[PDB]
Amino acid sequence: YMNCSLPTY
Amino acid sequence: ARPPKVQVYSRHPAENGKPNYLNCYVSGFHPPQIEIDLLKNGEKMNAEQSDLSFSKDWSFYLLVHTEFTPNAVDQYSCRVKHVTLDKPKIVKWDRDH
Amino acid sequence: GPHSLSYFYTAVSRPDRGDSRFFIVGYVDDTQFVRFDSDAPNAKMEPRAQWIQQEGQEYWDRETQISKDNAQINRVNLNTLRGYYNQSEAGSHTLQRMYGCYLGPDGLLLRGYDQDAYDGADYIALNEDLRSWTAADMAAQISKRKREAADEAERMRSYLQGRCVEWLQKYLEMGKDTLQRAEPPKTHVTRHPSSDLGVTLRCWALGFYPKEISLSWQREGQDQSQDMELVETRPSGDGTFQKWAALVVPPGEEQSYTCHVQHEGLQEPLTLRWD
Repeated sequence: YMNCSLPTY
Repeated sequence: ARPPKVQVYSRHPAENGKPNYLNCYVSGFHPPQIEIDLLKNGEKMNAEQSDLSFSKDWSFYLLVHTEFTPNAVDQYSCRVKHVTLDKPKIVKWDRDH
Repeated sequence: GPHSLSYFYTAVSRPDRGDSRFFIVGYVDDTQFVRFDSDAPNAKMEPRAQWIQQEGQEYWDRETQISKDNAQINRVNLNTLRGYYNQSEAGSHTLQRMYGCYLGPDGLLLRGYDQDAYDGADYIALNEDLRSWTAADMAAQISKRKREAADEAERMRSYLQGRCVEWLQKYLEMGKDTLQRAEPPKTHVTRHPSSDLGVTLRCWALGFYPKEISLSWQREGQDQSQDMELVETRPSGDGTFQKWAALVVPPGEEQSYTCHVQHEGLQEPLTLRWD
């Protein structure tokens, strides 16, 4: 089950 | 940029005339763009390629595989082209290594 | 040791096509169970183990939506990092990320990770505490700042401490038959006189799961690690592994050498010799 929340760059 | 390491091997120890699987395992390479051909008597075979994954150290790995039946006559090899190699890498399949 | 759920993302820019390609693969221990590839027509998260096909359309629809979002943002992310490094749009660049949870004996997170990399060099890592970040360089420091600004570490921590271990336990049940049985190695020792000076002894382990294994060669209680050639552990093609260790020995002395095989799936360590 993947992570819904995206890390910013 | 790190070069591919290449292993060509059979899934079971090879008996002439007994069906088997021929594997080319390519690893430790960066960047991911690469051409991996299983060859029979120097000609490209139609072999399935695993999904592009990578190791703790970020270096990529691929498995290129197909069914084959060994016999006394037929010669197998794996040919890898990568930005990191001036000329294609060819490793010959030895049933023993 | 511990069971784990982990995802490996790879975004690569394609200057010729004026776009980018996004790959995902998902792993439980040493077993692949899903893939995604933004080049697939009508791209979806696809099953790649028997045990995951049993999930319903709502499972596949969510994983697919996250995949597609991940693919679209990671196209700009590549463009963002290009900027920070003053790089031309002529070159291909790669952005990797890996993250997962290991499962502690209690049913809670043991260790959680969330690292990324640009052209194969560490960029940012989330620290053990899951509350702070470490950045490799000037570019990564800019990215680190934005993450701090947006309290991103708490969202990763919540994921790793909740959903990640919840679904990892879920998956170890779904594929108990495969993921939690050990396959011991099938072993044999071969003999090849490869020169006049020396005979090659080769100790094979075949069809073993999981990946971790110990091959060593002995002669009168004396370990021969220094002298032996040990190949990189390689896949069998069917979800198992193989490995061999070879050492060169004097003619007449073959039966004086023993190969030692330790693996999770053996009642106790094995001891072979040739013929």
